[PDB]
Amino acid sequence: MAHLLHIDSSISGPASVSRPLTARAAANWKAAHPDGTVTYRDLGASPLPHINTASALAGVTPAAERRPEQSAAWAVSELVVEEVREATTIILGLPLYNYGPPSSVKAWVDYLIAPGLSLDAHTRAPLLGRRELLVLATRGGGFGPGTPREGWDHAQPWLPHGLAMTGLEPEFITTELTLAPVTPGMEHLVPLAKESRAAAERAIDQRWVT
Amino acid sequence: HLLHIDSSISGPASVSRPLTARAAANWKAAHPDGTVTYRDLGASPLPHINTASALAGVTPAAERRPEQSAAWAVSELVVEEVREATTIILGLPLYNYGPPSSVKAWVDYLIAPGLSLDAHTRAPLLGRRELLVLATRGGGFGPGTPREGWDHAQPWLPHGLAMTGLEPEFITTELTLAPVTPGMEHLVPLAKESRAAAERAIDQR
Ligand SMILES: Cc1cc2nc3c(=O)[nH]c(=O)nc-3n(C[C@H](O)[C@H](O)[C@H](O)COP(=O)(O)O)c2cc1C
Ligand SMILES: Cc1cc2nc3c(=O)[nH]c(=O)nc-3n(C[C@H](O)[C@H](O)[C@H](O)COP(=O)(O)O)c2cc1C
Repeated sequence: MAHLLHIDSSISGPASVSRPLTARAAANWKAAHPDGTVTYRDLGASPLPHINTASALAGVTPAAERRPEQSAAWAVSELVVEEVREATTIILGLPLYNYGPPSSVKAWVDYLIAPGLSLDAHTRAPLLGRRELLVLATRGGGFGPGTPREGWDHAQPWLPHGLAMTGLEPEFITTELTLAPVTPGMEHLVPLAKESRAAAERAIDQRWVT
Repeated sequence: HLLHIDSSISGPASVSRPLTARAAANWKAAHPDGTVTYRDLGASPLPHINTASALAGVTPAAERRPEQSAAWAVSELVVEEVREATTIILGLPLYNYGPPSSVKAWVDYLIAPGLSLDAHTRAPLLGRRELLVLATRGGGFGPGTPREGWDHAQPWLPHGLAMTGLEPEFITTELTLAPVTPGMEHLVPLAKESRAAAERAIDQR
């Protein structure tokens, strides 16, 4: 049955570009899926803690012989995988911070890669396939082909490789040049920033409709 | 002075921790009477920057939220450790085709206007330092290999640090899973090749 996992990872608060875009997508989804319920996760406000030496390798250690930190980490993996298993659609906000994904999203994927939960512990067959993963990526500069920052995005090409074991295949709507309006010497690029946002908003408005 | 940074979560199984303690020893040889600051991001990671604690550098010191002041204190202490150093030794494992989340957060704290770069000119303030990065991959990411372009740790770090003026130099140990992983037993030669060629490059420095 139709179920939305709405994940935010922006740390910008009221200045966030990704939060309005994921709220827009989520309301567009709820209207296209009128019996659909929604689970919300804000990794921005409430990040999941880093996997540490004490809590790592829960997936290879049997339950009976885990340290109390590994069992805590395993409980976190059971929760984040369950949320994705229940979903037919996942909407993730993905800012580019220091030319990579938010640390919170990297740890969220660390928890999601869990043998027997997200992939078969024996066949290694993906267990979270046949699901929609819509990723609303925001970035401060321009990273398109024939820009000077081409190849500086290590979030957008990473996420499909980080998730590729689970059968989740992210589909990207990218808004760029979002630093242009707050950045001296980017005043010629403010029209492009507005156009990039409007194009993303169009793609979000036409999603799930004929 | 040397900053020795570990980010392994693999404990006694770690390939990177021995390689970094090797560098620390070879450095304490070539630079005797030098001090060492040790950082274990693996055991004791710096917490994620959150909505409450973010944007400390672009918010005036007076009108900062209490948690932004906490994050700024962490940034001051992190940048200090790199400023005090002449050589930086960092262990960079590849976990889920990226860096450890611990290292991504560590770089987030390090990118701080007025500490690692001038708040106004944005001129790098941590340049003219040695940054040696002992990268450890489980698989093989070389030209033609099926996982070519799946490393989002090594090609990322120079881009993430570029505002500070640190330029990482990589010694890459790959295929470290080959000898403990069935179906990759035909790559244990290259695994032993990689680790010794890496300990070789560590020795000649
Ligand atoms: C801590 C931080 C680091 C950033 N690093 C980069 C960067 O490396 N490259 C870039 O193009 N923009 C960078 N930006 C700009 C963001 O990518 C941009 O504001 C984007 O809209 C973030 O999404 P959000 O508005 O939902 O937080 C950074 C912003 C912050 C707050
Ligand atoms: C949680 C985890 C995830 C890993 N993900 C990858 C991966 O995406 N690609 C890969 O080639 N090896 C992967 N490996 C293998 C490690 O990169 C390899 O073990 C390396 O030695 C890590 O350094 P360390 O032993 O110091 O922790 C992973 C290992 C762990 C524990």
